[PDB]
Amino acid sequence: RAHAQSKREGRHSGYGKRKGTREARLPSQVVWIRRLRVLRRLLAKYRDAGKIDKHLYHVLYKE
Amino acid sequence: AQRVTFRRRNPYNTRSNKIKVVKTPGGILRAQHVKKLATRPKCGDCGSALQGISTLRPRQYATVSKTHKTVSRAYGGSRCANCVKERIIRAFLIEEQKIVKKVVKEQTEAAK
Amino acid sequence: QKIAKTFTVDVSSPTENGVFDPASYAKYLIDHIKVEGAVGNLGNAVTVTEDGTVVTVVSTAKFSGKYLKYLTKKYLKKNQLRDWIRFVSTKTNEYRLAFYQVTPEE
Amino acid sequence: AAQKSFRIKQKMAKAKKQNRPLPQWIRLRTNNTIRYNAKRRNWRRTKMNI
Amino acid sequence: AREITDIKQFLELTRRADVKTATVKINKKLNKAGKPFRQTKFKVRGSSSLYTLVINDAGKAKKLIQSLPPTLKVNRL
RNA sequence: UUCAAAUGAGAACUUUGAAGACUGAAGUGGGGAAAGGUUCCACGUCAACAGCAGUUGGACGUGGGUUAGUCGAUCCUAAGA
RNA sequence: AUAUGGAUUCUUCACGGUAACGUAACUGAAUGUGGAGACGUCGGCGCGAGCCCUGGGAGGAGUUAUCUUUUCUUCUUAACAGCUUAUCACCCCGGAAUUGGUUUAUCCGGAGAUGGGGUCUUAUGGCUGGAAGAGGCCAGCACCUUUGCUGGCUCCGGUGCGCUUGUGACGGCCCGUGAAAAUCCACAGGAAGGAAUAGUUUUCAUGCCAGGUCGUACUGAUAACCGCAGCAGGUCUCCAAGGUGAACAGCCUCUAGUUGAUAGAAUAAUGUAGAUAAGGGAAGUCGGCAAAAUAGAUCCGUAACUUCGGGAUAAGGAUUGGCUCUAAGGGUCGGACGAUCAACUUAGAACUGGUACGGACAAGGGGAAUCUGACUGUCUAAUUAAAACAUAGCAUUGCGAUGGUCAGAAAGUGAUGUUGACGCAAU
Ligand SMILES: [Mg+2]
Ligand SMILES: [Mg+2]
Ligand SMILES: [Mg+2]
Ligand SMILES: [Mg+2]
Ligand SMILES: [Mg+2]
Ligand SMILES: [Mg+2]
Ligand SMILES: [Mg+2]
Ligand SMILES: [Mg+2]
Ligand SMILES: [Mg+2]
Ligand SMILES: [Mg+2]
Ligand SMILES: [Mg+2]
Ligand SMILES: [Mg+2]
Ligand SMILES: [Mg+2]
Ligand SMILES: [Mg+2]
Ligand SMILES: [Mg+2]
Ligand SMILES: [Mg+2]
Ligand SMILES: [Mg+2]
Ligand SMILES: [Mg+2]
Ligand SMILES: [Mg+2]
Ligand SMILES: [Zn+2]
Repeated sequence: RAHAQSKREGRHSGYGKRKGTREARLPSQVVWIRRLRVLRRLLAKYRDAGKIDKHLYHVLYKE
Repeated sequence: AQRVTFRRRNPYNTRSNKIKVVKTPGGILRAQHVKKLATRPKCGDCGSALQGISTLRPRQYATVSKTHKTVSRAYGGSRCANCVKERIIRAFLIEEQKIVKKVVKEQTEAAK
Repeated sequence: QKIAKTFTVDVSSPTENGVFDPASYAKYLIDHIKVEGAVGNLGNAVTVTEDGTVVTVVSTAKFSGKYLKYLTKKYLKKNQLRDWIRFVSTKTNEYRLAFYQVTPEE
Repeated sequence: AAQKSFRIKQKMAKAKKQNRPLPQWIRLRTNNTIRYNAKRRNWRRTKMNI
Repeated sequence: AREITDIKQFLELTRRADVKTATVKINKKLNKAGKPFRQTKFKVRGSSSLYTLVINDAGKAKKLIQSLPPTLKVNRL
């Protein structure tokens, strides 16, 4: 528990402690899925609330 | 941390030997054998799953009432609503066309 | 929220056998009960009283029977009674001090 | 095997009943020449071969 | 096991021909995480299923116990 | 691997307690298939066997123990016969 | 086998809903038809269950030289039954370019999208019955009792690219498209039978009776099998905790299980197994045989050649601890933002120890060339793993069934052949 608390505070996470690759430690696909879901959730919320119209929503969805 | 065993003498991971872990009122984990899941009945014309029909293993259909195995329509059960509608339309239109063709053939025989 | 909780401890058997001091035990509880992470911060929060057979702790700020048992066992270890006297519960929030099983010498 | 056939189990039962030394009163009979069980079988010495 | 909620249905079940035994069980429970209260379960032993009627009113439960048929064999507690 | 006690004519090797270690969940754990056939368990017990020992044992002697409408076989067919 | 209740009928074999379809029921012989049984592999995504991690409280145990509101541990809920619960799919209204909806993955719509309202499968989950009376954790009774008995608590949460496993909608792949049958249900059809003071309906509920034979102990292996043995060999499969760490690796630990293998005393030479070594660095040897050196991760950078796909981790360089901080990356509710909750990734900056920072474990040496076989693959079990064999590609030959290539003693015999030149057969 003490080591986990230190890691949550940010310790023991340097290059001398990393032994797997960056992809093995955290998948870039997982990161991308999180980010794209966040973007689509925000766009849908704005369109449903009326802060943007549907044409702008479509363009921003494509982007 | 509690590990479980098969409750039958089949030791292999076959399709009929599937288990899940369940906690008993005795406070312990135990294996529980799961039957193979049932498949929804399909339409005889298009092959899609039939709406309103219960999904059971084939022997289990003998234990339920006729409500769970039919719907209140012609071909209810065996065929779906869209296919029944299409065959009704086809029957009526083809019969009308047969009457038309018979009248036309009689007129052509008379004129010829 | 801050509903007052009362814990009672019965020291009657060790007190009557004459190997225990209820006043010393109450003073130890007063000195060592922690509030919000510090000792001696019992201001209008925790009250500890004793009358020779019963020690009563009335608290409104984060006190539990587990903590009371922990402090009583610390006091028993400090007075070297940990191997002979234990902290038992009779009902909810009422406890007693009992001697361990001893066979007569004969 | 645990799931065995009745023929196998019957042969096993006969072998179990045969598994014994001599009765002591055999040795006391007149002109007795049998002094031990020469056909005794043990599970770890001679296999029954079904 | 089945649970019943209709009192007339429970009385009919108690007077059914195959029914011989009933059980009265008392539980101590809490209503909306408040004061303690007394719950009574009447369990009629049928041939195929066991029927349970749950009553949260002590007075109504006592009245139903009084209204139980006399030939029915009742096991209390 | 070690200490003490018990049993015993006899204890490095049996039993219990006290210690130090190991397998480290892809186990030295818990179940099964094939195969074995009573090896399971209790009581008694040491001639032979356990490449030392043995009071111990999968050894020797006498017994006890395997309960199904729902777990399997039984039924179906596969390559085939 | 059967009776009662329920349901249906004088409009005889039910009503409701526009519809998808619903129900406690709601006759059905021949015959035909359909469905289920019934099905590959891989990849990501969603959901569930068990496990993992964690908070409050009520109990028990341990530590207490000093400290720690402390460390560990119990707080559980089966089959079955009722109500309810869904991705997909479908129905009604409506009529779309300023094309919109939408998945991590780009598909869908005048053959009717978006939108609103509905219908269904019940994997699965929730509540209740089962069921607290069980089980678990504690406390208190008399005793030689091989005998009995009393009290309490068993509650409320949180979290995730977690592990295992089940499942759903999908996507990729094939000159490979990845069982049968017993069995069950339904539909189409209507031979027929059935009511007025009386009928019908045992696919609705309840009630009654019955279920034979054989197997069932145990081991499943460094001692229960095979190997002439209680033989370091061989022998199919299920479950599976915590830390470090990319990880079922190595190392340490909890549950469980062992502590077995002839022992005691000394420490000569020579061995078997494992290490270190000044200066030189292959001078050794047929031969760098063997050892040593390298090694994780991050960043900079990487040639000839080439079938343009590779070569490649080419080569060659820099870094890695601890501590104290900073910045960025979200969810749920409300009308420029506010309240609340939570996880592990990355980057940067000070300080600090150092002879060492992938501190044990773990873990490529690299390069310039020649011959040779395209590659992946296969064989001399028990001396040869290769340049040998196979392979895809290429080429030749025979055959149109009264046939080609083969088989059988024969036969009203057989393989290719459930075949037909984009085929089979011989090379
Ligand atoms: Mg990873
Ligand atoms: Mg990618
Ligand atoms: Mg080891
Ligand atoms: Mg270890
Ligand atoms: Mg010997
Ligand atoms: Mg034994
Ligand atoms: Mg014996
Ligand atoms: Mg058994
Ligand atoms: Mg076993
Ligand atoms: Mg053998
Ligand atoms: Mg042999
Ligand atoms: Mg040197
Ligand atoms: Mg030289
Ligand atoms: Mg030389
Ligand atoms: Mg190269
Ligand atoms: Mg080759
Ligand atoms: Mg060889
Ligand atoms: Mg070789
Ligand atoms: Mg070749
Ligand atoms: Zn259809």
